[PDB]
Amino acid sequence: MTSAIGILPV
Amino acid sequence: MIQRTPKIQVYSRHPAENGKSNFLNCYVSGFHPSDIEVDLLKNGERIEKVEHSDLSFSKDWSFYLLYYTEFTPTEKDEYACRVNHVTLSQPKIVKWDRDM
Amino acid sequence: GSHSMRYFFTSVSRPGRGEPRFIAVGYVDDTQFVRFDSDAASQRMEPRAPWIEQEGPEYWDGETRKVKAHSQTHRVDLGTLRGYYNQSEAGSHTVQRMYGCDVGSDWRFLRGYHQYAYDGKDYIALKEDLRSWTAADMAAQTTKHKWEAAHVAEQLRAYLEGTCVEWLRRYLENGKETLQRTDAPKTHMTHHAVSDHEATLRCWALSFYPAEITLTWQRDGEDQTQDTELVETRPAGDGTFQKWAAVVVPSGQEQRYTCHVQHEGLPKPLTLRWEP
Repeated sequence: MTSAIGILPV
Repeated sequence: MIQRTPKIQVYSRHPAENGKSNFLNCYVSGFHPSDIEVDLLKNGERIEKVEHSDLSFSKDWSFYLLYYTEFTPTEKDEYACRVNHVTLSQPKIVKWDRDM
Repeated sequence: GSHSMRYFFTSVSRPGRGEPRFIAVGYVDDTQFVRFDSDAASQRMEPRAPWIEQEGPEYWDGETRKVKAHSQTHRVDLGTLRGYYNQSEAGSHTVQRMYGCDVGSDWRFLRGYHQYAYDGKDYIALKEDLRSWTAADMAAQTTKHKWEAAHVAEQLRAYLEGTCVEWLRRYLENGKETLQRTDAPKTHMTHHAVSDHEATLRCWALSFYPAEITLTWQRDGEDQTQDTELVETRPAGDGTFQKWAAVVVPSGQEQRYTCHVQHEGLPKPLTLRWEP
């Protein structure tokens, strides 16, 4: 499944 | 930004037999940016009922897509794939060759 | 033996034409299982395989929620990157993101990845140790610092070594019929004249899974990789793959040449030879 964490804007 | 031009292959799902049921594929890969026109042709006219895979990319960040349509090949009928991209001054047509 | 999961995300800006395009897709090994595509009607994450359709209704809601978030993040990213590179409002631009994980035959974590691109070129990526970044340039060193301060590495290492692997192992057992079995090539060889005194020998591999395959040509049991022609491996559109390798030769010499296939599914390697 995709990730709820660590997908932050650059 | 880097423009990379598409590699194109036209081919069927199974080995063609005249008057038998098959799919015709056009695989465009290796290209960037993502905005691409792809049309399958029968005797040089758009086949409307065409479908395509969901856009995805390779280790090198270049895009690839499969376009396909049900067909029944025959002796005289001539199938092609026409591609426009930002890197091609004019659309590129690639004929279907039964033996490729 | 080994296996993997990969998610792929693309956004493209449409500068005078509104909201960014966004598409995500995920694969286990070479088999696609889901998609989301901003520009389609439903606006949900959709199933793309039979073995995943069984999953509960809270699977889709969460996956949908989460992916719209990745989306609003890529959307903000497009505005920040235009800012960082001082590019005009006029032009269309692209972010891509890729992440996932691999396992061994023992099904235990092997490695993970997380890579980010702007306008088709490496921007920032996570190193093999899972603790540090490789930043492509000065704009991206600004991002590297923001992610060092928000501990993004640790946050992704915890998804990668934990959630990614567990849910891969899951999908493997649920789609075992289609994901663990490995179709060996139906191989065949063609012959065509290309003039008076030359001939093409094409070696064909069809109907195989997974994609990893190797085709080579030998002259009297000696490799010769120039005067060959090898096409990119291509999907058949029904789960399986196809590939060919050719070589142009002198007329009358066809049995000097041999084709060699290597594939996971074949136990010995195969050798082919023009006879028919």
